[PDB]
Amino acid sequence: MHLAGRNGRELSVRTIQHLFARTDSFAEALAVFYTMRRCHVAMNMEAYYSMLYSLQRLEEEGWGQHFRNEYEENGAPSEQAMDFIVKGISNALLPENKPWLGRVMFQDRNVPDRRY
Amino acid sequence: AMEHPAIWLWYPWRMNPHMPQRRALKNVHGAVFNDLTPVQKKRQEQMLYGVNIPETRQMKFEEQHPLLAGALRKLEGQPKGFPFWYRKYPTRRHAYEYRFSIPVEMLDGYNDDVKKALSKGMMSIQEKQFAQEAMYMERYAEHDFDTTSPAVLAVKRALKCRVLRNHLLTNPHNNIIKTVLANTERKLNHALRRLRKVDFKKYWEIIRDHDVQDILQPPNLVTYRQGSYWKYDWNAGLAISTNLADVMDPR
Amino acid sequence: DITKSVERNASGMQALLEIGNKLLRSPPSPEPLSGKASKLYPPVGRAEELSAKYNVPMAYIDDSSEASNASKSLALVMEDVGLEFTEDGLTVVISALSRQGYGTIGRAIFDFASAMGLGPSAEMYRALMKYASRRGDVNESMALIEEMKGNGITPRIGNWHELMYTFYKAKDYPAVSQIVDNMKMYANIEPNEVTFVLQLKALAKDNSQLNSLPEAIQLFDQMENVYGFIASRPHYDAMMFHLSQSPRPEMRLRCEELAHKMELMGIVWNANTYL
Amino acid sequence: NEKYEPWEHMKRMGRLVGTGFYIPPEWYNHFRMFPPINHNFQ
Amino acid sequence: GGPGSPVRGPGYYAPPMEGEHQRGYTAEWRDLRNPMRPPEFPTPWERKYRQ
Amino acid sequence: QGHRLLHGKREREGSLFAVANDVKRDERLLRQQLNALLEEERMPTPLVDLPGVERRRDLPADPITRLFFQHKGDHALYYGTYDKPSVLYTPIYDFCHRIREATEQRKRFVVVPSTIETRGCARVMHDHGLVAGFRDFHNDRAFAVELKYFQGDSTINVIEPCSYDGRTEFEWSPKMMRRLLNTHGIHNRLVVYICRTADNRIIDHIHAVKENIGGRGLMMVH
Amino acid sequence: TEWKLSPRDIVLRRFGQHTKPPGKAALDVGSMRGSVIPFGRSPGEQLV
Amino acid sequence: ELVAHIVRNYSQIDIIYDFLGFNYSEGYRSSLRRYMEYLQCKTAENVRASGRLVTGDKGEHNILFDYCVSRESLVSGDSCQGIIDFLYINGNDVTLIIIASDNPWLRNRQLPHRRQMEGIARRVCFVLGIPPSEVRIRNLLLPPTYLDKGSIVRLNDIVFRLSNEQSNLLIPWLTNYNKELDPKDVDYTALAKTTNEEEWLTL
Amino acid sequence: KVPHSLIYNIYPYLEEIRRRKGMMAMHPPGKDGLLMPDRVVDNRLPDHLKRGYYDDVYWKDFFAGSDEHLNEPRMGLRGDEMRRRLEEAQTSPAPTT
Amino acid sequence: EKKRIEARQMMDGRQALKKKHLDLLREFHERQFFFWYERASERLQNMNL
Amino acid sequence: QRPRRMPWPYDLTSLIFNQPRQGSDKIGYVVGTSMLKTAVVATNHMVYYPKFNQRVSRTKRFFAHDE
Repeated sequence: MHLAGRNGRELSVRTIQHLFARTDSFAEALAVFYTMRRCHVAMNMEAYYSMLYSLQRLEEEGWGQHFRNEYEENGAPSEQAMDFIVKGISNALLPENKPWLGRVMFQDRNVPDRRY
Repeated sequence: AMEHPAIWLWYPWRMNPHMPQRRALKNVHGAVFNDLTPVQKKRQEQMLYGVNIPETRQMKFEEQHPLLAGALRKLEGQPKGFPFWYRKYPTRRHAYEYRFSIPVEMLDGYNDDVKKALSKGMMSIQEKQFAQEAMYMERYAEHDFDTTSPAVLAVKRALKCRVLRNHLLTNPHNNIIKTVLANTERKLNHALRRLRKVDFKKYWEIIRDHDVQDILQPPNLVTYRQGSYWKYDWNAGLAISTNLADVMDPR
Repeated sequence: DITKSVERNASGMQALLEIGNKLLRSPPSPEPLSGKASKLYPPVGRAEELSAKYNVPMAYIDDSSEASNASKSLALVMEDVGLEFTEDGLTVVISALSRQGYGTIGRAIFDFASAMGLGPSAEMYRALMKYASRRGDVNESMALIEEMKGNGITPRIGNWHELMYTFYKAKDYPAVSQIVDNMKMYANIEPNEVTFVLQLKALAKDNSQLNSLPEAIQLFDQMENVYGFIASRPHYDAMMFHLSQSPRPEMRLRCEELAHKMELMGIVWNANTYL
Repeated sequence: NEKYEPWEHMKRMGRLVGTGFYIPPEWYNHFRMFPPINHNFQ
Repeated sequence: GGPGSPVRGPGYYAPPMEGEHQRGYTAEWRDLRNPMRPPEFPTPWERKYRQ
Repeated sequence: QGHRLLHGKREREGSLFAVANDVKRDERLLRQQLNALLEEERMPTPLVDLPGVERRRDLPADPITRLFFQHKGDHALYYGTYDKPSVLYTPIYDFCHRIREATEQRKRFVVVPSTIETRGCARVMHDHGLVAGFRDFHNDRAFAVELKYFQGDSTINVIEPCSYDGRTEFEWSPKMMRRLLNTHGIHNRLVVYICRTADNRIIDHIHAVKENIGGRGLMMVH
Repeated sequence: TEWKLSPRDIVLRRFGQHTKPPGKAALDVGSMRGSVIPFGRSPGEQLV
Repeated sequence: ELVAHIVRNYSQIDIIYDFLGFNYSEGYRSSLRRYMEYLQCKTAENVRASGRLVTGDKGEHNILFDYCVSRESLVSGDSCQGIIDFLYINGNDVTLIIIASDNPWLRNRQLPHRRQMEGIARRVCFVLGIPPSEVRIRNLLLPPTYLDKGSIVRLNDIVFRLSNEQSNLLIPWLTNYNKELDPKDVDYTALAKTTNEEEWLTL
Repeated sequence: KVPHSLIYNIYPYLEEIRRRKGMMAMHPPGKDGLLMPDRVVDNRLPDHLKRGYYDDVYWKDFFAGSDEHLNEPRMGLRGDEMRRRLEEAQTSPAPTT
Repeated sequence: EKKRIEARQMMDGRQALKKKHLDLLREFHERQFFFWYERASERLQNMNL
Repeated sequence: QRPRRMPWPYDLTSLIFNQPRQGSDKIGYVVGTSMLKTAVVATNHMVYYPKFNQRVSRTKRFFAHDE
């Protein structure tokens, strides 16, 4: 990435969407974010929104693993586990309670939905 | 992984017939900047950052003068990359510390001469007046893209009246500036008189801070005795704007 | 007309009828391999994501299924009568079925075409509405109008024309004029010559108000002078049929001068003109 | 001048014949079936 | 007419009124010059005198 | 918490004010394009080019007219193609003026600004047979009148507003409506005098005499 | 920053502040000398 | 004597009282929650209740979650799509039970998006360990001020998987419940027809 | 228009004033949808002929049907079993543990 | 009173639609700022000489 | 006399207040409080000209009491 920041080439939207799809944890994707910030790489505005959407989805499955680790040992979910189902992450760039924040930016008028 | 099934017939007219989004984006960019009067396009250039630049990334001055607008040398060196600090500056009123509304994060690798030539001392008169406008726009805006609030419009009219009075001081023989000052003072009176009714706290703060207490005064006694000065509160739709539970006890 | 050539062909009509009965009694399975499990759709001598990428319809892709065999049988039958098995071809078979009754059979062929990738165009809805237009059922035609509105298809002038013919066949004559007025006002559709023909045919039998004949005279004058259209044989026939009802001598003189202008403009007289 | 117009002359001839005491020439009924060509609405 | 006169508005045309005067001058005031219908009774004394 | 009071029709309708410092800038085209950006194509259903109503209760009671309307949630607003024409005093005055000037020029469509009292007068003129039709009638800003001609000359001969100065308005009594029905000693169904009642319904003088009401007089046309 | 505006120089119109008057927008009752009828005196006039 | 016999015999007279639209103070929402937990405790039969969460402890997911009150949470003049009242997980099915509002400009904001329902289903897949192959989430709309017979019938069909006869066996007063939708509300009937006739959204 | 509708005061000329609307749209609908007003019997038939032969034809709409349509009373108690179930559910436990 | 209640609810719906269109305009002005950033950065690159 | 005036009883005060007689209730603006327990209130009324068919608003000043 220091070589890519020196040559001054742009990373495409399909490149970074496939880059952060190979991240498993939430701490790993923040390493990729602060590397490309330190290396001063160039990208599109859709590449930045698809990157922060992957940071939003990685914290969601990170807390879903935590709320099921306490569910398997207790046998019943808590009120905080059921509140995570409805609300989710509050501080987010593209939250689910306002599904119109990807229409002007993305050319497909739809957020990229990844599955495992 | 799997091979596709066989296509058994095909017609070329099936291949004969995202573009609604590409049409709507250029219609939005036309209605925001391109379909305005020049006095509105100047204030749109002052407020928003890249309203001049279309999706083709070629200006109207660049398409006719390419040797003057485009860069002469193409340097392969220090590519700045994507801005990760772009959340702090959505409008040009957020960064008035430097020239051309350039943020301080953009000036990192340059020497002190380039940073000194873009400082506050090298700003023009229009940039200093826009900095004075943005100083109050930081204080009285509802959201970051708000320019038409009454507390913002009143201080904008008052700064315009100050500019016209300062021009009439050094040049009292300018006859157009007399008429424009006489119109801007009436518009400032209208803006402050509606600000007094729709939000009294910001009006009282603006009155107290700038040492203008009698800026809302009746001109003539003969018209004031017949209630024509306060009838402006009725005719403008402002007679019941005050919430009585927050200032008095209405019992 | 291709619909009249299809409906005069008895064997092709019988083949379309048995294919529609096979599609109506038991729909095929949109399935992968081992589509030869039934005797209803025998073979003739990954598909959805293939159809989604390369803009190919589902009926044009053969994955050895019952639906692919049904599509091959339908294209085999439709090429025998002269058609092409496209969006333009299926309107012809739905029209030729709907003009001979056969409402549910044409609806089954329509839904099988719309399920197999060939989209529900407005002309397929027009060929559906031809059944209720010939039958005279207003509610079925209005339900088809609301159905094509619910599927995101704005109705073109053919749908409003078949709705006008549906209200004309059900002896509701001022409703044609109301549809024309709302089509000009709300739909923003300029009228064709067939619109003037259907409007004059509705005004020829309109007994809702007293002013049907001056309205028809002014409508003919507005079509000729203002709209710039040149009157053909259906305009002259629909006008002379309305002018022949009033025994006033000026209207009879208008009918005679219209027949003389018809024979002067290179439109020869037929049995309807002498009638 | 618009007071001398073929449409105005046809209207004058029509309201002249409509009294019942004027006899129409053949060009009146022959122009009712073949109207003069207008420059408007084009 | 003011003092001691039952006339409330002009006969034919008037300056523009608002509120209950708009409903009164056009619909609800008395009019004995009406050749079709007399000035109407209050409810429910108008339903049984419809014919 | 103290909230700011919405003042004026622009703030009460929630104008964005995207253009800097100008509050009277037109906003219909930008809002229409942003609303077109707001809608989405849903696949397991889009909207049509017919006019739309914001509520299901706002559909017309006529079942034939209901076929030309559909229910859009917030995309029913900002409909239309034409804008409000310029270059008078009241919209009735320029509504009569543009038709009177365009009937002499032998034109097909006249773009007149649509208000509540304007499109009702146009509908009454269409009922009496003085207007051949309309274009973009559901537009809340301006609509086109398709004029009616017959044998060279125009159907509309004289069209005049009631406020002949453009300033002074008049309130017609039912006595005035009965005067307008029987004027110059004849029975007048020829010249159509149109008024707006207290219920904000635009009716001619015949239906005004029929139910014994009056209203604010708008215009005459024959 | 600073507002050095004085309302005395605004009201008393120092620096020759000139407001353009509206054009014949008096609308006074003493000047009018004609009877106002609906549709005017002669409503539909044709210039021939 | 009559109201004493009503109190003694009809143990759910407050639920029928609120469901018919008689309660103007707080509505029928608390009566709806008590009705749903009563119908859950007679079908799961091993029920724990902590605050606003009712859970069956069989291993099979029988969860009733009282999320919030949709009347006070819907602030007029805000852009937030999707606020539900109850969330019921029955086996593999998920239901967002929403009581509609009196504001017709808020009913379009009260129903959640397809993307929001997919997110709720994916959250359920994360926390419950249920595989995403068999997960179905469906919206449910209820009348604002009352509760008619058809809404209770559809509630017993969808969220409790009860037919007519076994619900009449569990609930005796359901057979004589004859409340219907009022004809003055066309917007709610159109929205409930477009909502209740939708297929289960599969993730 | 016709000219006599422009100068003469007869009431069906009021029908010449309004625009043409469909006769199924102005008249109220039936059980199937839009219907012509002359296709229902009670509109086309006058009231002085609806006494002898009209009820003779339409006897079958009221007095013909199935055995459960003709021999079952409908004014009986429709809530007796709910009352019996609530009484037996109140009386049988008879205690609060 | 029913008409006045419906008018107030219409005003609240207009405010919500205003907030949604303001979010869309925020994203549009963000991409215009991106265009301005590219142009201003390549101008300052040759200012550095 | 000519041109003829007359009082126009249809105004804001007749729309708001049901009055037992003309001039009983009035609504106006306070313009002077230089006197003790006396508020000078400027109020408006309408006078109608039938020749020009127009109503014009005249202003009357009253002395009211505030203890």
